[PDB]
Amino acid sequence: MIIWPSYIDKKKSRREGRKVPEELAIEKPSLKDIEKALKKLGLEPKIYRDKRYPRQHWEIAGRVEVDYKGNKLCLLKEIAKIIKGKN
RNA sequence: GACACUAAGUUCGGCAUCAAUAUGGUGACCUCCCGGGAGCGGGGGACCACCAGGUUGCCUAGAGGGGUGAACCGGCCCAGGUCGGAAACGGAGCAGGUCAAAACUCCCGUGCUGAUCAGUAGUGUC
Ligand code: MMC
Ligand SMILES: [Mg+2]
Ligand SMILES: [Mg+2]
Ligand SMILES: [Mg+2]
Ligand SMILES: [Mg+2]
Ligand SMILES: [Mg+2]
Ligand SMILES: [Mg+2]
Ligand SMILES: [Mg+2]
Ligand SMILES: [Mg+2]
Ligand SMILES: [Mg+2]
Ligand SMILES: [Mg+2]
Ligand SMILES: [Mg+2]
Ligand SMILES: [Mg+2]
Ligand SMILES: [Mg+2]
Ligand SMILES: [Mg+2]
Ligand SMILES: [Mg+2]
Ligand SMILES: [Mg+2]
Ligand SMILES: [Mg+2]
Ligand SMILES: [Mg+2]
Ligand SMILES: [Mg+2]
Ligand SMILES: [Mg+2]
Ligand SMILES: [Mg+2]
Ligand SMILES: [Mg+2]
Ligand SMILES: [Mg+2]
Ligand SMILES: [Mg+2]
Repeated sequence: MIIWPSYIDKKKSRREGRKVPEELAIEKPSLKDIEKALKKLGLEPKIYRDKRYPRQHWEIAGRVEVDYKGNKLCLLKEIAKIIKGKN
């Protein structure tokens, strides 16, 4: 499973990446936040710093990868909820 | 005879060339879900344009015909580059073309109004 950071960015529109609802989208998603949340779910992430979402080719913001096999969306919503449980 | 008004009859300008509303199609921006290995695929929501269009009736007045570039926004095609991919291909945006539409123009038609002619049509006036 491939998790492009754009999938959870609150600053990005739907057509620009966002796969997660507005109420769950994260302010500044980072590969660590995604790696940490994924590790909190008992999974094993794999960060790839050099790789760019085609909808933002100019921007080199990595991408993580996990073996997970469930609802990609569910997983994403869940990693969004983890990232904010204490301001 | 004379003067009015009521049309119309010339001769030249000035302009206008529907408004108000349902249903349907398409499309950007936005939003939500379902699906997929990545790029992506699919369905819904709202809104605002536009193309079709049933109904309704006032504004000096189930109706047209061309055209152009180009404030801006959009379709479509399609480079180079670039990104995802083993590849097929898919993406973000440009240059390029192209269409639609904003817009502005020309034409025909129907009229309104201004002046100019003459003064026949009709009831008035003295
Ligand atoms: C993991 Hg949902
Ligand atoms: Mg909301
Ligand atoms: Mg943070
Ligand atoms: Mg789609
Ligand atoms: Mg129009
Ligand atoms: Mg028609
Ligand atoms: Mg009718
Ligand atoms: Mg009028
Ligand atoms: Mg009228
Ligand atoms: Mg009149
Ligand atoms: Mg009709
Ligand atoms: Mg655009
Ligand atoms: Mg190319
Ligand atoms: Mg191209
Ligand atoms: Mg093809
Ligand atoms: Mg494209
Ligand atoms: Mg262009
Ligand atoms: Mg050119
Ligand atoms: Mg041309
Ligand atoms: Mg037009
Ligand atoms: Mg003019
Ligand atoms: Mg004109
Ligand atoms: Mg008059
Ligand atoms: Mg007058
Ligand atoms: Mg009498």
